Amino acid sequence: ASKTNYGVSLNEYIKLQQRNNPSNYSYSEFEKYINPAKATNKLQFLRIDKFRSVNVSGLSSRLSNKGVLTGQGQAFVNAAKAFNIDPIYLVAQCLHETGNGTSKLAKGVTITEIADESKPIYNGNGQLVGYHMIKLSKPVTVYNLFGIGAKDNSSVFPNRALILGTTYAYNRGWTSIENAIKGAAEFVSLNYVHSSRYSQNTLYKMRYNQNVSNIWHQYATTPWYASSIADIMRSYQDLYLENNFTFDVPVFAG
Repeated sequence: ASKTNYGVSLNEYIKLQQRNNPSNYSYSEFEKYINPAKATNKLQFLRIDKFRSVNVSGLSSRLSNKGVLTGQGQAFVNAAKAFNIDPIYLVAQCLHETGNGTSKLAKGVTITEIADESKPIYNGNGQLVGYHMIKLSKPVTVYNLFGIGAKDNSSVFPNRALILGTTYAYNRGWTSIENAIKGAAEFVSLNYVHSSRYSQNTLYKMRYNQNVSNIWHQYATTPWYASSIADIMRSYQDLYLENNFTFDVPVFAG
């Protein structure tokens, strides 16, 4: 495996994660997933910034009971190929984010309006509660696997994420599962995996940025995120049709 320097000690890196994470997790939780000596699944270190051939029909068959993602081997491989990323990684990441194809935004929402976010509506009280809406000419089903655009809800605006997530998906033309899988591939490719700025081209790097100054740019906040996706990948790993697996592992300064 290639070696990517993290430039601080393992201890200091864990502490940096813990203090900067918007949620609170324990040192020991972080240590267990950050320490590469404790990894039991090497697929979190797989270089995923290249397409690898897979058995498409085998993948479709394996995606047996996966909600909206059921049997969608072709759409996954097509998206992976178009974006030069690993299709098993993409499958796994989508299965995770959508709860095996069952999340509301992933399953398809058939909408009749979208938000104009440039026209917010506030409480007499200073709180955001709505936007001016735009009525669609006819109902349109939109899909959004990762909830891109789906910003935070509040007590006085409980459906903000649903409204903005479906709006974004409409505005990006994610009106079929095939397009939404392409949109997902594009998101991770351009922002993480094939970013020349960020170079976050393994699952572990996506979660745990190798540049300490860039630790705000990380895909998720759960300590176990990269491990979780790798475990899903392992369920599909026999479907590869090639053998050119290269790995990249973190190196800490003590």
